[PDB]
Amino acid sequence: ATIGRISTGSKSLDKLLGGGIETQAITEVFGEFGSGKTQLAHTLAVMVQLPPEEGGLNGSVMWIDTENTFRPERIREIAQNRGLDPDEVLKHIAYARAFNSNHQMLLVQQAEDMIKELLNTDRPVKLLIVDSLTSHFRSEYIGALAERQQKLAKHLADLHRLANLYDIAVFVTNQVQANGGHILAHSATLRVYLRKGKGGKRIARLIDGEAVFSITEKGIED
Ligand SMILES: Oc1cc2ccccc2cc1O
Repeated sequence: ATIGRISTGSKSLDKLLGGGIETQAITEVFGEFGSGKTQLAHTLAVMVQLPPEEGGLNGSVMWIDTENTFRPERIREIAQNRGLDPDEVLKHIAYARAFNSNHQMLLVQQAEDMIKELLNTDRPVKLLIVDSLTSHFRSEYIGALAERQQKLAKHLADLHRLANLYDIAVFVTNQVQANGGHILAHSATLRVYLRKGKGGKRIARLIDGEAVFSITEKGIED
């Protein structure tokens, strides 16, 4: 398949990304608590449902939530301010809460079944969100870094396999602050560092210029 791109909602961030986040790729956004990673996830879950002329892929979404941070009412707001019907947008987001890191890993295998079911339809899965990818692994494997890295490596390999095999954009969030961070090392296809700037602006930079955007009723925008 050709590489599809999903607009983030911000022209600035899209330019930094070469058009948007890519299918057949894992995009990892990392930054401190409150930097806007989950807002970007919510915005992408709407944008992907637009037609390509508007920066989407007419796609369905699957969302694995590890921190109870998915907000359907926020999806509704972004959808209504992106000219989409909010009910239709929510009907095309499959949502699961991961109870722990092992359940999170099983959910990726379960996601493959729905991906296959929708593959030949007019609304194939085009976006798989894992928010937060690392939170359960970090809490469960305190003092056991080597084992944590083994499990994360398999989890990321599973996500890679889905991105490439089914032409999906995988978007994962990772909280990194004071003294923290192996990030995801070199595993993601693309690492985006997100941070707060003056006056509530958000700033993004590729790791391995800078885009600037705001959180608004449209999700994010310039
Ligand atoms: O109904 C489902 C929703 C999911 C969401 C995320 C990952 C896997 C899922 C599997 C489902 O059957």
